Amino acid sequence: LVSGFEATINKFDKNFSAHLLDLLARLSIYSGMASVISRLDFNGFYTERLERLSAER
Amino acid sequence: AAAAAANLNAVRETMDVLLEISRILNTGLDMETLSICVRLCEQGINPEALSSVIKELRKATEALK
Amino acid sequence: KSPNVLLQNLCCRILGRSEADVAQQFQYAVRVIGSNFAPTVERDEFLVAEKIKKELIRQRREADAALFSELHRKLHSQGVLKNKWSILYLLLSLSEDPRRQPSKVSS
Repeated sequence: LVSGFEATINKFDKNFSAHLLDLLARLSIYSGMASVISRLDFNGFYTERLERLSAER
Repeated sequence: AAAAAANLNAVRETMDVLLEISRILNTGLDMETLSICVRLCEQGINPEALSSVIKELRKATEALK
Repeated sequence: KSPNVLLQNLCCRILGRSEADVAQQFQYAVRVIGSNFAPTVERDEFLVAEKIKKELIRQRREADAALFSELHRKLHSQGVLKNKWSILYLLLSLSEDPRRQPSKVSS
C-alpha cells in the first residue's frame, strides 16, 4: 500500500519539518552558538525558508 | 474663559514644540494634521496602528490626483 | 473626544477630498485602528528619547542633538498630554534619514 508507505511518510515529514523549523527558530530568536545551523546546511540549502510573515500591529 | 485661554496658550506652545521635532525628523505632515494626532493620543492610542494608516492614505491619494 | 469621529476628522486633513464622496479608504483606516487600539508594549518615553538623540548623533549633527535635549523637556513642562511617550513614538515612526539638509526654525 501507498496508504501504508507514502501517506505515512508524508505525515511524518510534515510533523518533522514543522519540529525542525521550530527548533531552528527557537535558537534564532536570541542572537559560536549559530554554528549548529551553519554546519547542518553547509551548502546553504534550505538555509532559511521562513521569511517571517507579518502581523497586524 | 481666561483659564481656558491659558490652556489654549498651553497647547499652541506644545503643538509648536512638536512641529520643530516634526521638521528635524522630516515628517510629511504639517501643523493641522499634527493637531489631530495629539487629541487621539490624549485618549490613548496605538501609534503602531496610526503610522500604517498615514503611510497608506498619503500613498493612495495620488491616484485621485 | 470620541475616537470614531476623530479619525474622520483626520481623513479630511490627509485627503483633500470630501468624506461624503469617498468612504472606502476610511473603512481600511477603521479596520486597523479598531482591531488593535492599544499598543502591544508599556510606556517608556526614556527609551524612545535616547534613540532620537542616537539618531542625530550618528549623523554628526551634534548641535541639533543638544537643541533636541531642550525640546524634550518642554513636553514634560506643559503636561497637557497624558502619554508623552506615544506622541514621540508616533514621530519616530514617521521619520526618514535624509543624509542632507540641516536648518533651524526654533524660537
